[PDB]
Amino acid sequence: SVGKPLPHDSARAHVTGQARYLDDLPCPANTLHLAFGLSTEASAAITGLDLEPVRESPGVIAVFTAADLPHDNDASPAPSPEPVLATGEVHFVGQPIFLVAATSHRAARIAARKARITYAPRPAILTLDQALAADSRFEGGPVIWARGDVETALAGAAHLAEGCFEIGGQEHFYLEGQAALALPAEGGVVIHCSSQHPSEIQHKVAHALGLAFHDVRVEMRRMGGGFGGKESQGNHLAIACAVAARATGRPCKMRYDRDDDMVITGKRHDFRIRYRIGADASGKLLGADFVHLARCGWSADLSLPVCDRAMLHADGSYFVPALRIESHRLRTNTQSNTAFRGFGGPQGALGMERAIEHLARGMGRDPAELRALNFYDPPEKKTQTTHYGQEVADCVLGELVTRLQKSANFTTRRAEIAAWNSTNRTLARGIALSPVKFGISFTLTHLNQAGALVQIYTDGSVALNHGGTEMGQGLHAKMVQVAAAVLGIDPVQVRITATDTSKVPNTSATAASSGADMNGMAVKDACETLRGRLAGFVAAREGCAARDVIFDAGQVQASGKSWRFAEIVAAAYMARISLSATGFYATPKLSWDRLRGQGRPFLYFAYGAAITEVVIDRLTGENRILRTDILHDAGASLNPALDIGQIEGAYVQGAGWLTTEELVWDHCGRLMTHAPSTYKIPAFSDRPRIFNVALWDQPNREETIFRSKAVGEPPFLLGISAFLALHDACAACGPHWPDLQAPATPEAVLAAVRRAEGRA
Amino acid sequence: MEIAFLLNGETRRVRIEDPTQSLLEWLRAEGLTGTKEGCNEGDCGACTVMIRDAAGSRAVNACLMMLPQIAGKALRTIEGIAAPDGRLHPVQQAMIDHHGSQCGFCTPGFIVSMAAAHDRDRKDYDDLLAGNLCRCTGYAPILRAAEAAAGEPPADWLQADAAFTLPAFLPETSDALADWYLAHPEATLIAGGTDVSLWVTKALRDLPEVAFLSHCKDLAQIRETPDGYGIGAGVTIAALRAFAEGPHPALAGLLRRFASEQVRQVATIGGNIANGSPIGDGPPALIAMGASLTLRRGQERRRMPLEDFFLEYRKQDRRPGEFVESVTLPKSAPGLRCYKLSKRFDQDISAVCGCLNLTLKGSKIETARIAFGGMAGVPKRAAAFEAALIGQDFREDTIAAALPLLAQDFTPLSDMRASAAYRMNAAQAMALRYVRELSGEAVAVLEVMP
Ligand SMILES: Cc1cc2nc3c(=O)[nH]c(=O)nc-3n(C[C@H](O)[C@H](O)[C@H](O)COP(=O)(O)OP(=O)(O)OC[C@H]3O[C@@H](n4cnc5c(N)ncnc54)[C@H](O)[C@@H]3O)c2cc1C
Ligand code: XAX
Ligand SMILES: Nc1nc2ncc(CO)nc2c(=O)[nH]1
Ligand code: FES
Ligand code: FES
Ligand SMILES: [Ba+2]
Repeated sequence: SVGKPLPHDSARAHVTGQARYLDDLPCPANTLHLAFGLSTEASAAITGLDLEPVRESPGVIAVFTAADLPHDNDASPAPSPEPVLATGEVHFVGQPIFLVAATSHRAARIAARKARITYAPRPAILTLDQALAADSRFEGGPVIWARGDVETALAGAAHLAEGCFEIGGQEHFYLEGQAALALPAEGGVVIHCSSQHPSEIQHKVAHALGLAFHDVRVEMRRMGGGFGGKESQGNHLAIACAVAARATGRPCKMRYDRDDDMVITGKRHDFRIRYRIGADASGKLLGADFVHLARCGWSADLSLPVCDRAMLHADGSYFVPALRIESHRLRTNTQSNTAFRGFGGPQGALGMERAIEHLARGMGRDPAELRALNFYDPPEKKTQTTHYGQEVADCVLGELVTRLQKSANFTTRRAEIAAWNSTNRTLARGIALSPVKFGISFTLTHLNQAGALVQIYTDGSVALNHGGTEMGQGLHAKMVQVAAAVLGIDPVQVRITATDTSKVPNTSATAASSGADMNGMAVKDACETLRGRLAGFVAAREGCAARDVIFDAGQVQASGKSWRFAEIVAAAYMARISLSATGFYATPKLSWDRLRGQGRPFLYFAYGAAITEVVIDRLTGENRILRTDILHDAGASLNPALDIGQIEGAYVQGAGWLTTEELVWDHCGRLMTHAPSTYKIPAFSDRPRIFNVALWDQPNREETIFRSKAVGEPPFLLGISAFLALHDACAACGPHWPDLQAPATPEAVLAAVRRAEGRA
Repeated sequence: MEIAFLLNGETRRVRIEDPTQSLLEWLRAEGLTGTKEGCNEGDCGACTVMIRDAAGSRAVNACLMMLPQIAGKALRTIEGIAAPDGRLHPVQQAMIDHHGSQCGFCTPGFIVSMAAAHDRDRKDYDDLLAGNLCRCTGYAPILRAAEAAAGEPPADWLQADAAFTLPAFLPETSDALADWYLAHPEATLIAGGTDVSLWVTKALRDLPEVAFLSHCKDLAQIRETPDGYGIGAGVTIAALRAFAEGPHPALAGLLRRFASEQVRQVATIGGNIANGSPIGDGPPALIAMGASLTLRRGQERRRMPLEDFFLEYRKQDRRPGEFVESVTLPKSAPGLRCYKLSKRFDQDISAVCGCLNLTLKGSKIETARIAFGGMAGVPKRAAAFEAALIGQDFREDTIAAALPLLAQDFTPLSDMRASAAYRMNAAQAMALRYVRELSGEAVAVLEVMP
């Protein structure tokens, strides 16, 4: 079934409204509903906390302080602690101070605001320069990696381009907001939650309640989007729920209101990137020098691995003989920033993409040509390496870009825009091509593992269970396809079951695009064990070799005879042969030293390129994407349809990050964009008016599940071409360097227009 | 106080004890779980439900809609889109075919929106589905679905609802309301409810003394006076845009980018004016085109130019027991233009809202009507800029020379939407834009062809 454009596993269930999400699940009449009481100060000590009006508030059953927590008070995915409920002090506006358990969701939210909290405020560390000035940082200093000698290279460069620019953060805005449900079940709890990492939920809830892991069971069927925002931000709700469930003796449900959701939870790390890039007379890069100033928020969360990936992708798509990054992960009195599709990857790549664009413009050569000249060498005495010393031997970018530019009509259109531009003076068009080289795997090596559990029942039908979680990426559909492919049966016979920590234990987060990658392998392993058992049985019964038994199209074939799959299974049941097997996979070849920035963190890279065209109003800065063309390498795709969808969506999300989505804090650290009426994700008409997506179809060099490539995160970086095109439109407005900042809002575009125009 | 309505083809009677409870709340409390809460604020359309009555059928946001408003109507939710026998809607099938769902959470809202579009045979999918936010698909597959489904005949089971029907005050006539509101001045008048429902859902307020105006036919009329058009306060934004198509294509152009389709179906012009918002988009348009407002207090009836109704920030020219009854727009307004600026085009709140309307004595400027939204605490005209413009030639350089005077007319704010600098710049940018668009120059970025 692998390679067929089959539909999503719950496609009909979605379309009918029958697909259950957490808040949809029916539960006991006595289920209590939870809401957090949030901090209004950015950095203060709590001098007084009067929760009397909160208890008096109607429908409220229980009110909780940090002091009311049995055992642990930690929800951090870091080794360092991050309290669920505030402990004597607050570190950002929106930090949960207390927990309300009321008879209705409304009643709890009403009660949450009724508190009387007195604060002794301290100076807050809100901006990057402040954090840098006050030494408010994580890891106790900046991580620095150097390959070669940049300082010496840039000193004797024929062409140099220095600069700096801001890249704003990003709110996930998954439609189904954060949600959890605890059910006390005889000494232990059952958790249902909208989470990407049910194993960590288990880990956290267990410590929270002071129970052994085998007493906490987490089930998770589907998310309404995750995008990395549900990799750890789920912990707070599940802890609150299990804690309140333990104390009240009845089931507890918590879901953030949209406005609570944005105020409380983390976002994409907003970066400042200062760069110094240089090349020789021929145009080959001599050296690139980067400094990353990353906003982490009040707590560690997943900042450490994020900024590591920003550094890992600081080469972008190009070979640089001398390259250095200086990565400051800065602590601020704001939301604890977290994982987000790309995981720092887009931030580091964009730094390289802005610098190489700057260098291109600085010496006056077509950026496309300069980028082409500087890609990693194609496969086929020494292979080029990344700045972290990993060999790049699967680089298709050269050829891929050449294919894309033919089909997108690049050279003709670019000349057609030039002429059109000199016809207008109010409007300007721009076009740009951006490449993507994205490393696949967790940079934290030991997390590169997955497990599965497969049951064949006596009627022939199969029950499939794996470690990965469905957040919309068509993961379950891919695993069903893999399973049905390996067993040699119709995918109808395979039924997916909800993600369960009691079924597949010690799972990693469904992240790093490795979801389908590792679970694909894990499922294949469980099925091959089962296929082997059945083949061995038939071979014995029919007198021959197990490898001569063919499993195909719901038919089994051995010794010139043929049965249906059900016939063989039933017979194997009668024969007393186990129709249940676990599967398990760990990604090989991975080994790297984080501290020295050396080794092989990734198994393989994913490639792709996008050509975006845009229009800008030179008076106001208003703009829209007119046409997009993408050629993305999905390897030997597990599902062409599902993969195109991922690319389509990740592009729009990548472009939206760099265009209309903008986070704004006031002078006190209060998030001003905390609703869909102030935070503007791409709307229906925001889509490319011409949207062309085509898969580069070539098997993966590395031995991955049916030689496919992780297509989850890599295409998000294709959104860079939209920001580059927007800059190209501005460059068409005058002789000066536009200096477009991210996001490129109508305001930010107009600023870049008037800089190229040279208007003060 | 009991109301009846057709819920997915089956009749239903309900005792209303809490007048303020939203339709989304009720549906989910009933177990009709297919209607999702996405934000509870109007912006995402995840709760889109389809209502029908004598006026036709439309997709609305369930979360803004309070129960007493669906009284007498036929309501259709996602779990009612498919046929009684089980057959899927042409819309539903096409979405499965063309991979229109990924995580599936926004799918119910879309299906409902598309089905209603399919029922009314409407094909302007961009403006129709603007109200439905999606985070997964990139929208492209949903367009393919909508177009593929468009070729199919309408769902007859959905059309069978048109046979139907043929604590809180609900007036029948305008006189009835004028009676009651005079006796209860402190009352919360709910028309469309697209502002008022955010006080309960977001601001967690409680509203006593409530009356619903969306059941008054005579208040929601577009009539032709021998000097213009009498547009009642009850007329919905969608209907106002529908009518303006002809006489005022400028207003219809602006109202397209007013909220979303689901809000425009219920949100009214009287409520937009009576909200008295500086970032309101109704007032600046009507003030630029020289429209008058009509206020009513029982049998009393005041009339004035619309700009005078707005006194100060959050302060209007409204008496105790006085309500907005109607507005009057002149038959023609050819020099009118409407410039809405915001981070995103569709479903957004204006940073600056420029509305310019000049008349010419052949090359020279007769009258200057230039009004702004989001530039002050109140929607007002550019007094000093207008005065300096009268008598001048209609050319770029003259208008460019008067631009500094706008910095005397307003002192704009800085917030998450725009800086004061940019707001000021945009107001000046819109004036140059007005001269250029009138001289046949290409100016609008939305009109550009890919
Ligand atoms: C998602 C969303 C998008 C929006 N986008 C825009 C936009 O783009 N542009 C814009 O201008 N607005 C926008 N709004 C807000 C806008 O003010 C309302 O949507 C609408 O225009 C008001 O009409 P209504 O009937 O819903 O008012 P209601 O909510 O019914 O009432 C609003 C106020 O007016 C009073 N009122 C209502 N009717 C009368 C009357 N007849 N006489 C006296 N007082 C009355 C009410 O008591 C209340 O105080 C948006 C709102 C939402 C939820
Ligand atoms: N529809 C949909 N598609 C999605 C997402 C989603 O939420 N909804 N999220 C991602 C992310 S974000 Mo990350 O490391 O956590 S930062 S991993 C990841 C992802 C997960 O699926 P695998 O590729 O691992 O199987 O695909 C993407 N595609
Ligand atoms: N996408 C992505 N997610 C991760 N999550 C957790 C961790 C843990 O360190 N690493 C990663 C990572 O390397 N990539
Ligand atoms: S919940 Fe988002 S619009 Fe109704
Ligand atoms: S499909 Fe996931 S949000 Fe629209
Ligand atoms: Ba978030």
